[PDB]
Amino acid sequence: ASKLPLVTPHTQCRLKLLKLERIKDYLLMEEEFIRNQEQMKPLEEKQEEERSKVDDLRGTPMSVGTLEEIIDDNHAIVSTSVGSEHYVSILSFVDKDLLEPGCSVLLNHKVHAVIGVLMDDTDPLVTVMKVEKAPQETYADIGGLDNQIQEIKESVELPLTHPEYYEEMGIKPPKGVILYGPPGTGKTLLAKAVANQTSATFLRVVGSELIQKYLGDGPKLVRELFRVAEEHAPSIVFIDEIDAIGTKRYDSNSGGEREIQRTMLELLNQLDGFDSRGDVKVIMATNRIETLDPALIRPGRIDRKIEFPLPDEKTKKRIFQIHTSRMTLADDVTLDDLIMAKDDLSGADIKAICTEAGLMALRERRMKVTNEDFKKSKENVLYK
Amino acid sequence: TYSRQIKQVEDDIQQLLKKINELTGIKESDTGLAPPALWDLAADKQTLQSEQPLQVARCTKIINADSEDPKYIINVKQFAKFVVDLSDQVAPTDIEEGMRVGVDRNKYQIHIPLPPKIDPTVTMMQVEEKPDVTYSDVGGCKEQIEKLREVVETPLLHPERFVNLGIEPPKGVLLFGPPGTGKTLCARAVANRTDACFIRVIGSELVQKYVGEGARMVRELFEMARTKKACLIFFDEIDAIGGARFDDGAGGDNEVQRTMLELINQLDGFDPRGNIKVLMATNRPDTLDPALMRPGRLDRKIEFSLPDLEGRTHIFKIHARSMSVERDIRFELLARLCPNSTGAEIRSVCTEAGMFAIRARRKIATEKDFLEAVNKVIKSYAKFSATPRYMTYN
Amino acid sequence: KGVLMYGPPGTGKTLLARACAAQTKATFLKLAGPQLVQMFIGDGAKLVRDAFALAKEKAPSIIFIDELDAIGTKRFDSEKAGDREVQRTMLELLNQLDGFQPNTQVKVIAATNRVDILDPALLRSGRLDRKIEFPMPNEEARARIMQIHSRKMNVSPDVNYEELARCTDDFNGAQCKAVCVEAGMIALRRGATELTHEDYMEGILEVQAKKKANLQYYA
Ligand SMILES: Nc1ncnc2c1ncn2[C@@H]1O[C@H](COP(=O)(O)OP(=O)(O)OP(=O)(O)O)[C@@H](O)[C@H]1O
Ligand SMILES: Nc1ncnc2c1ncn2[C@@H]1O[C@H](COP(=O)(O)OP(=O)(O)OP(=O)(O)O)[C@@H](O)[C@H]1O
Ligand SMILES: Nc1ncnc2c1ncn2[C@@H]1O[C@H](COP(=O)(O)OP(=O)(O)O)[C@@H](O)[C@H]1O
Ligand SMILES: [Mg+2]
Ligand SMILES: [Mg+2]
Ligand SMILES: [Mg+2]
Repeated sequence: ASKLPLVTPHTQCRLKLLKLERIKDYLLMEEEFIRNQEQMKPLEEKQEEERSKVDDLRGTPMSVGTLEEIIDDNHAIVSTSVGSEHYVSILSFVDKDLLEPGCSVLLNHKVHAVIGVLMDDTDPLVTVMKVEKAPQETYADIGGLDNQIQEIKESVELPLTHPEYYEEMGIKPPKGVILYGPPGTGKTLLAKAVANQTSATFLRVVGSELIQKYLGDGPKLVRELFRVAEEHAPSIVFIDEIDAIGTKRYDSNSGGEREIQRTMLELLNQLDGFDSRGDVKVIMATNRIETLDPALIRPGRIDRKIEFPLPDEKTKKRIFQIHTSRMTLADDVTLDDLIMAKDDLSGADIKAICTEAGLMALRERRMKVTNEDFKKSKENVLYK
Repeated sequence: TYSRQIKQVEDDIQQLLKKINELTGIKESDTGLAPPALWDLAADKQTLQSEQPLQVARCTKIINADSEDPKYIINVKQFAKFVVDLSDQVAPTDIEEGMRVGVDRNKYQIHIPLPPKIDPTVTMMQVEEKPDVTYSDVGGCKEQIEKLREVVETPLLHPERFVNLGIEPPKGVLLFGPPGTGKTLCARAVANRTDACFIRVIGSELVQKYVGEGARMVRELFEMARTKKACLIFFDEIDAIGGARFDDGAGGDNEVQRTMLELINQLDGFDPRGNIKVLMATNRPDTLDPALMRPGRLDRKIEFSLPDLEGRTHIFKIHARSMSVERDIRFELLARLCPNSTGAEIRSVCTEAGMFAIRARRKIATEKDFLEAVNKVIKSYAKFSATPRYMTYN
Repeated sequence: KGVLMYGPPGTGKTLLARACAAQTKATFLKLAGPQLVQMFIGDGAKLVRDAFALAKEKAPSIIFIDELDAIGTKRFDSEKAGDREVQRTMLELLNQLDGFQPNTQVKVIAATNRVDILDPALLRSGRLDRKIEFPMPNEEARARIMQIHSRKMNVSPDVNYEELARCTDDFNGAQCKAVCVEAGMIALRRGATELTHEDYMEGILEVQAKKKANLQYYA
């Protein structure tokens, strides 16, 4: 286990032949030395004799306690499950490295002495915020942007996959990325494509669910979000609809607007605190960009600012090609009449027409979609 | 030529490593056990020496003593209160009142005094570790550094120039300006160079859920700080911890003001903090309370303005000293193009223009690569700009 | 029975209370404002009656309360919300001071800096009797105050405290003390050992905290 990290010839050289035949000697000499221990000092099996000596030391009732401090000369103050805490001693088979204050431990039943530590069963909010599998199709599903698709790879993907281009330039990659535009133009859609591609752990939270009902519970949730993001890996934090922290007021929140503010001051810390940050990228998305605090959008916390426009009439035709790809489209229809139906129909409007027109076919058990399906589709989707 | 011959002779000796290390004992991937060849000290001896003679010694808390006799009154978590006695192994000196002690389960007598409770959310905000920001990175604001550095470290590094002259030097200092000016950055340079305990506090960590809970964390901060000889408290974004007392009608924002009053009491009056030096840093100081802006608490009032011209030229030389550039570019032309720009924007200009070199092919930036980054960062992101409603601090 | 001092925050209110703790040899007992605020109910109420029972025991004793507006905030009627628990500690402090079963053994010294916040039930006449105010120093006290804190410093006889009190208007006892410490540090910059008049005038510009913006185009 981690015996030798050197592989660098990568050929049929004598050096790769010599190095591993050196390691062949260090292994067998280690083997033949430790072989002579049980030959001259048998004295136990060592497979279970020292084990059953431990297993007869620690009792069959094994109470679970909780650390709260450590004094280094193998005794520490531990909390029982009731609340009455003790000052027991700590053993030597206890591998004194995984002991943090608050970690679950194993005590004795008689003298409550610290026998072992316990693996934590975590967590019912880490698994809430951690995206398990890749969501959907690739960047080829998007179509039409082609300018900001380059921009997001520039800040997130290319820093991860090619960490050579920045070093030869002697530079650090840009920190923050915000995505803004009219509603339904594909802000959330592009973040799915990043979650498709990347190898980093991907964390997602809506901006609406940052606000809480108890005092101080809001800023506590932000402090433990970036705790989780740092303690895994290179990671991506995606915050969606962050204008919703300020626009809507809810009566569940006990503090008024001056509790929203204290939540935003904690988030304003976590992006550009004085603590050593690490490898955590932040992606943010909104549609009301003029509402939120400009202290949060300054360079240093967010570097790249990406605007999404409404789809153009030659890029609209690309979108109809995408969402009507795998459907049995009857040749009655002409897509160009559907393009300029609304002068400013979003990309979300196109998928809303294409799905609803398919639902009109299943009312009549058909398999192909005719023209009058789309004729009564836009009456149903758009005009109400 | 010997393609398999190096390979299978590699593979079996990589296996023969594992095939005998399983015969030594590192295996049985545990649920909380040790390396098996490491616990042999307590294998036979201290298994029956740290366990069978040694006892549990349940820990308690002392109410008071009384005259003429030991007769100590003790207290535990939920159970009753007893009248106890010492052991022989400890003197009656360090069994002072209000002190946690360990106590046996049968006779209920005192074994050893204990360190007090630290309330572990205050334990995490000790920094323990230093950042890498040097004062060489805080260029452009030299006079602001010097007026700061004579308050924080020169009474600590030389406590004789002030004593023999006969002056008690100032104790507190706040740092205020527009955002992205270098306030939090300059505080990192202080923690780099110093030697005392550097206890940082972010003001959005004192808002608690119960009533009066936040005011106790202010005490436990200054309790452990008075134990230390010299200590340096850092307060960041204190417009959360208290603006002003303005109570009208329904009492709103009443709870945060009690935390702000407890902080004022720990800074002045009645056998003071002694050798504790505080350091606040706000973003808009017009909201702050007049009793907190009083000297004796916040003596120095360092301003972080925007750099003039030579402040800006020095910042370009910091954030672009370590990047592959054309030799013949001039920075003085660039600083004339950014009239009211923070130090945070000048870094983002330099990091953006390197990306233009990575856009096409090349390996070093040019002068026009900077100019393509200036109009994008300064004049195209100018809709946001973050500054002009913060110069007036509203 | 019961005195109250109030006024602007730099005028010296703790300073009398630390004076009287050094003069009378009685049981001096001090309190913070937000010390009487607890998470559990009734603990702040129990903590008040323990103090006036402990000062009941030491029959010569005076009790001091600093920053009384932490607990003494004016009551209010509100549905749906509002704190109540802090009112309980006040409503006993009303009663445990004055009302049923009075006594003349303890004296109360209370110090705030804002008065309109306070509930008028504790400014009645009998709970807090003598309401004295501490104004800002007029002119002659500013000459006297910075004379006091200039005692331990090597001051040359080139000083006109009547001038120095007159170029410092609108200061308080903290800011007049803050001039003496800053002038005692500017002389350490230039290596001087004695203090001159211009060291104080440069100390005033640091305590006022002016903003430096290129302004020499007047006159
Ligand atoms: N340019 C586009 N290309 C392909 N599909 C699109 C495009 N724009 C929108 N869509 C479709 O619209 C749907 C919604 O897009 P998305 O929610 O990402 O827009 P949005 O701007 O994030 O919405 P909101 O503003 O409500 O957050 C997506 O499922 C996507 O299939
Ligand atoms: N004078 C300067 N020289 C070099 N870099 C600077 C300077 N001023 C600011 N910076 C840059 O600004 C960033 C840190 O800004 P800082 O956090 O101090 O802003 P701030 O003044 O604290 O405002 P906020 O509280 O909003 O963050 C760093 O990336 C640093 O490179
Ligand atoms: N003669 C004086 N008059 C007023 N203030 C003084 C005088 N001498 C010293 N001081 C300063 O007044 C301060 C007392 O603080 P104080 O005004 O009581 O605070 P607060 O009133 O907010 O509790 C002391 O720090 C002291 O330096
Ligand atoms: Mg969306
Ligand atoms: Mg900052
Ligand atoms: Mg006071």
